[PDB]
Amino acid sequence: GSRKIIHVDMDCFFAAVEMRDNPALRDIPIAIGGSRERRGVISTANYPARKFGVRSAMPTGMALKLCPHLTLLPGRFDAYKEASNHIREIFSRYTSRIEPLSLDEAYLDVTDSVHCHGSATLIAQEIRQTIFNELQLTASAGVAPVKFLAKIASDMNKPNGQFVITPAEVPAFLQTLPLAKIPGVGKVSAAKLEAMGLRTCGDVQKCDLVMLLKRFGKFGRILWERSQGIDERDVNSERLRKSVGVERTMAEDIHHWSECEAIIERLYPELERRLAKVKPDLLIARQGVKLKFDDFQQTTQEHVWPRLNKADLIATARKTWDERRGGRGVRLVGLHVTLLDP
DNA sequence: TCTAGGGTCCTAGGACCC
DNA sequence: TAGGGTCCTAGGACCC
Ligand SMILES: *P([O])(=O)(O[C][C]1O[C](N2[C]=C([C])C(=O)[N]C2=O)[C][C]1[O])OP([O])(=O)OP([O])([O])=O
Ligand SMILES: [Mg+2]
Ligand SMILES: [Mg+2]
Repeated sequence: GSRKIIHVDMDCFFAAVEMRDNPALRDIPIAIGGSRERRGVISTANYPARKFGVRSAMPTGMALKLCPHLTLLPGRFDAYKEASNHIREIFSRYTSRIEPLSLDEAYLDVTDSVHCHGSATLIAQEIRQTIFNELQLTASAGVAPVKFLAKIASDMNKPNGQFVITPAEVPAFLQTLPLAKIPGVGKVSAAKLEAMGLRTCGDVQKCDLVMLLKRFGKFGRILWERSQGIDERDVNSERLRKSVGVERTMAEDIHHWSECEAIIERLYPELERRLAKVKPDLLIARQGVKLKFDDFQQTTQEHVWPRLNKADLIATARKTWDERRGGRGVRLVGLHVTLLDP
């Protein structure tokens, strides 16, 4: 009953698009991200910038101290969305079992596939080659019997490469696999796991499921299963977006409600436009607001509400501003909508 | 260095129902 | 008849 799962992942996706579209950026350190003045972070960087330590999620002021010649780009999301549509059409030439996880990556289930003599290895190579031939961007891939191993595999021969894990190879692969490599095990969980002596899947194999369930709940079960190589999650091609949000961080903290209302007045048209692309009548389940203060604490209040409404969002922002706030600067204002269930 | 914006999923207490 | 299920809501880890 061994499945064949491919995970395909574009290399340096936004930066790779900006280099294709402007080859002057091919050989200098570049990153997509907000300026230091706009208090931004790096969305991604190309390999010349990564050499300096530039990474996604790094504050832009840190990126520039590492890499003073970093060229900073604002990002062209329609160009990225166009590349995404194109690689997803390429995936559809091989299977309809496609679960996109973001613009630039997807799981493919090729168990029942007829192409390339049923070789998942060869299908993944053909997909990478087609992507390069038709988009002039490179992709990496991972092939494994389950989702999470395929996703780990696609990182191991990046860029422009792939890696295959057979069922025979899974135990040796797991034995020394750090837990932080498992998708869903982040910094906070890895630090709690490390503090109790659990660093690798090998360690977690030496653990009692009951203990893990008590200490971590349902996450304890996922940890126990992943460390065994167990991941029965099916490739699901039917997922749908559940929310849409629009938020902005100010270049300077705001301290007056008039400044906050001004911001919302700019955010609301953007939220209406994006909602209307997917729900023309603007009918929704909930709407709400988000404030983030200068001490980085963040609050949201949302409520049942039938149709996107600018004044109610203003009124709700005003309550949050008056109430849970307390004289701090505000760095971010956001609007949010929960979509009607399908 | 000084910390984004797009999202998904889980948890947990109280309201509400039976 | 003392408790079980199910929304509502806020927060936060985590993902790209
Ligand atoms: P990935 O595959 O992790 O992200 C794809 C693109 O999403 C954007 N993005 C990513 C991260 C991790 C983030 O924190 N913020 C983002 O905005 C930019 C990404 O390009 O990232 P990648 O393709 O760039 O890097 P590699 O080559 O390692 O896959
Ligand atoms: Mg990528
Ligand atoms: Mg990706």
